[PDB]
Amino acid sequence: FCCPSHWSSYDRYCYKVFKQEMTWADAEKFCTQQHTGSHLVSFHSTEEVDFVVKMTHQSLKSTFFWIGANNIWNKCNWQWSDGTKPEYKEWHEEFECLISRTFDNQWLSAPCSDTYSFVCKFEA
Amino acid sequence: FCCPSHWSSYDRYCYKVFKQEMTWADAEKFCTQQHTGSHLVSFHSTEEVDFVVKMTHQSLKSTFFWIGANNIWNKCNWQWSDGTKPEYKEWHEEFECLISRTFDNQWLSAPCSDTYSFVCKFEA
Amino acid sequence: FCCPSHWSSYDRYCYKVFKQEMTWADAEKFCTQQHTGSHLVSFHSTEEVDFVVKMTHQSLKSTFFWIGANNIWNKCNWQWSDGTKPEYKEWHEEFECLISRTFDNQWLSAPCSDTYSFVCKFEA
Amino acid sequence: FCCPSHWSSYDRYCYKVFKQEMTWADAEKFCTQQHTGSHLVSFHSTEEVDFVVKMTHQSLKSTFFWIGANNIWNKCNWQWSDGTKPEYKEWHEEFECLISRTFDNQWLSAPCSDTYSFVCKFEA
Amino acid sequence: HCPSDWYYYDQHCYRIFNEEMNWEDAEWFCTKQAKGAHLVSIKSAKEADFVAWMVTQNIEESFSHVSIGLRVQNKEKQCSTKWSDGSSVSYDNLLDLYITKCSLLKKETGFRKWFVASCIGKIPFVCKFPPQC
Amino acid sequence: HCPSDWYYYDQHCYRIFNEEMNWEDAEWFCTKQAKGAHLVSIKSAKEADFVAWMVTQNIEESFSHVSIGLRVQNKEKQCSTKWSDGSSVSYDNLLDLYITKCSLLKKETGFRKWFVASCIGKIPFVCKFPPQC
Amino acid sequence: HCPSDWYYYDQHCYRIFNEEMNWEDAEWFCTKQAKGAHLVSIKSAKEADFVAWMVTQNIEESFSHVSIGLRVQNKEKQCSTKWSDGSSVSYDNLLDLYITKCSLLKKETGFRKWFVASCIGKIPFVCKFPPQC
Amino acid sequence: HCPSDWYYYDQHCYRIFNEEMNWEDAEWFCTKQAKGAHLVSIKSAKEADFVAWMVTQNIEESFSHVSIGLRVQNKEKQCSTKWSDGSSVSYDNLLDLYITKCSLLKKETGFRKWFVASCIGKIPFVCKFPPQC
Repeated sequence: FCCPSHWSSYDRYCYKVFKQEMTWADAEKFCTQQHTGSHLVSFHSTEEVDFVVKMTHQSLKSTFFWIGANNIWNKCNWQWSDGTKPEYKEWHEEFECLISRTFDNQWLSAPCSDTYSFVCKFEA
Repeated sequence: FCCPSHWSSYDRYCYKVFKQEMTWADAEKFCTQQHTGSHLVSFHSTEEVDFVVKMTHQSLKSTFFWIGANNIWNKCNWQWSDGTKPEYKEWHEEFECLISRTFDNQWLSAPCSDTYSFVCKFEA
Repeated sequence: FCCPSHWSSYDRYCYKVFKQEMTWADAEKFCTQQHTGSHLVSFHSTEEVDFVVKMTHQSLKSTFFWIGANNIWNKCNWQWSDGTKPEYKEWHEEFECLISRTFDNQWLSAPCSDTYSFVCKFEA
Repeated sequence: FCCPSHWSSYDRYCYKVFKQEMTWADAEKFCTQQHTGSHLVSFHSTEEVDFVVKMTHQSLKSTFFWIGANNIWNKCNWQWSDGTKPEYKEWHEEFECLISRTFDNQWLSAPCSDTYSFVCKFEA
Repeated sequence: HCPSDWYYYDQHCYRIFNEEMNWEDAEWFCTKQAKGAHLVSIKSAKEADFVAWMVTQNIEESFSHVSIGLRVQNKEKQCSTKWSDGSSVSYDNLLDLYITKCSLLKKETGFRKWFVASCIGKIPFVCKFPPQC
Repeated sequence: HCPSDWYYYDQHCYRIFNEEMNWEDAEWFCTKQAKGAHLVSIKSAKEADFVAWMVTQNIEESFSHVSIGLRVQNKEKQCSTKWSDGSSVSYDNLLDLYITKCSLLKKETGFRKWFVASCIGKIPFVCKFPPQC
Repeated sequence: HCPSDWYYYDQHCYRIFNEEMNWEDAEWFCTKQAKGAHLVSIKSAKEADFVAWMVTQNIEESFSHVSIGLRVQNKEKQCSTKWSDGSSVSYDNLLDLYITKCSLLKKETGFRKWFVASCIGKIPFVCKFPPQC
Repeated sequence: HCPSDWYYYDQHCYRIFNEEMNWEDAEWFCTKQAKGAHLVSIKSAKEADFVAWMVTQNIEESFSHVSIGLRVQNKEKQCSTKWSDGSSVSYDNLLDLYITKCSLLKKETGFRKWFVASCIGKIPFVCKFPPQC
């Protein structure tokens, strides 16, 4: 199967980088509207990250782009070193989402309310 | 067990005749308010009818009094001689209730909306 | 069993042709109000069609009359030659109902919103 | 485990006397807000009563203080000497709660709407 | 189609006989007239209207009541099985004169609504049966 | 019908005795008066009104409280089985003087509502029993 | 990528042939063009818009109707299995001329909505298949 | 009662140490101070207020962050097990510098709300333990 025009192909998936700078939530919804099965990129190998990084470095002027993982620390299982569970909570509202670099295969995070470019992906 | 004052006793029941002329429905409710277990008289033997008739003839000036049976023809199972059941109905709204005579042991009926005297009864 | 006056009989059913020109839906409701068990004609043999056609040709001035079948193409099981099922739909609202000829035993169809004469039928 | 400052300890529980004069219901709620597991004192031995009485006599100027038991006669199973149960009721609204003395180990009661000092208790 | 003096409506034949008879005799009489015949039964307002119309046009001016096929199946004197106090009606001294297990139509209401009546009264009545084809 | 000095209301006989006695003795006394007799029991506002009326008409002006048949069946000193903290009431130092397992009527309220009281108090009381027929 | 004269949209190749053929022959023709090829199927408004646009740009001015892959699977003459009276449609004299088990698009509506049609008509048609990568 | 320099609140002893250490070392340090000791845990707004108050009164002006006992138990680099497309997060290249599995309090907010942080940072910390009686 082939990829739609203006989309790049790797393995058996289709990728496309978008410059518009949006929030995590928005980028994801946006990807959703671009094609069936489309979402923010997800990675399952070094080779794949390499591909979108090269593809992304030659198109984006920015340095960071949104990745399909959100609220990375809100889902965690927090526990007090004294063994007990945090029944009472006083956290500071914080939502970190993953972002990729345009010059490396390593990832970082950023407040999900921040604004960055991104890349969408879908199968078939 | 004894009967309250101003009530007559027969067998193991208590009876009391009331002159006020009321409708069937009203007489029954009224009896209900006079004492626990009280209702319009009911009969289960000739001897009992005799007793309330004598008791009633010496107090009432009327000739007829309400008895505890109502809607005697509405409950019936009506059927067409042709075997079928009256699905479609065009009856004339009619509600007959039983009444006793003050000079005989035989009973009759009368529209439940009519107005007659009556007698109440209760056990214990 | 006999048929009501002004109705024709065939086999063990009763038929009656109506000139008023109504829509399919209306003709059917109308038939419903004419007698118990009454509906737009239905056919289960050539002989029966013959009978209502002769009966209808000698009374109607029109040429076509409504028959008891509606939405003949809406009920169908449509499929793409590529095997898949029409999840996404973009049909043009269309409702065809069957009609009979007054000079032949063959049937045709017509938009159910159209207006034609008809014939009613019932058993017993 | 130790008791919070300004609280006295006995056995493995923590006690604290409060001078504010409140109603039974209020004293209990109040105790509830003072610490987790806190409530109006409860007694399960003579030695314990002794302790809160001594502790209470040296702090309170009053003579009576609320105890953790309320509506002592409303919960009872009342029966007529004739065997039957009080279906029909005509009681005089009355709510007695227990109170302790500051000079003895014996208890008394008082209308729960009355106003007395009290002592709170909790485990750990 | 139907015998002389009989009216054909919908799919049945009706006829009022101006002979005074009690319910039972009327019903027996009707069954002798034809196969499946019985005292008339009214199964719809349309049939009710027709039967009323027919009675009006053929009843004797002297007569005013006409019998129909509705009858109480219960065997007891009246159909109330319980008194207001909940006890059963095992003793019953209702007078025969007040046992109204039959029905009829009357001129006073244009022969429309149905009225309960004694089955020993002798009045005109209408028969009904389904003709064969 | 009932003995002298006794009042007949509905289907029972009542009587107030102006002899000061504690609940138990009063109840025992009542049972000696007649078959099925006991300290009065009030089972309806109508009976409540009658008993109040009777007491008013026959009680000694010096006396003001009258015993009735309601009593606590519980064996414990008071009936609260749990403290506000959820623990059970297994230790109880309530003073006898404050154990009010009996009931009475008082003149201050026209002898109407019921009041809890010590069972060791000695006061007048009313008996009640059902006469035979 | 796709053969000459074929258009590439999303992930498939489309092409309208201005050769008049009936549904069956058109469908057979399409399958010969390439692997997985069939008469076009419209599975979204976006694809519907594209196919309409394409037809408009390449159809012969003389032709006005174009076939698509939707067809009735039912074997009976028409798909109503019951008459309004509840009986089954076991007898059917519908004329072949009125059996419309196929579908098409027409210029009158900008080639958008779908219309039912006879499968024996000979008209232009559009093919579709997924190219390999 | 508690050791010198330690504060007694409710039923525990607290103390902030102005020695820069990473979470693990701080926690180990705390356990050496006394039985049941650990990095402080805040289990109510009242305790939160007290601990904040204490930190404010004893922290070095140079230091601004203080460690608390909350830590992520998960073994993976971050805790999102699925990507927005539903697939699992089986490959993860998050930088250590961005793995924030520990927590702390900061002067900027009066030492109140909790913030996630790297566990390799060296900062002051508060210990807590329950004294014996």
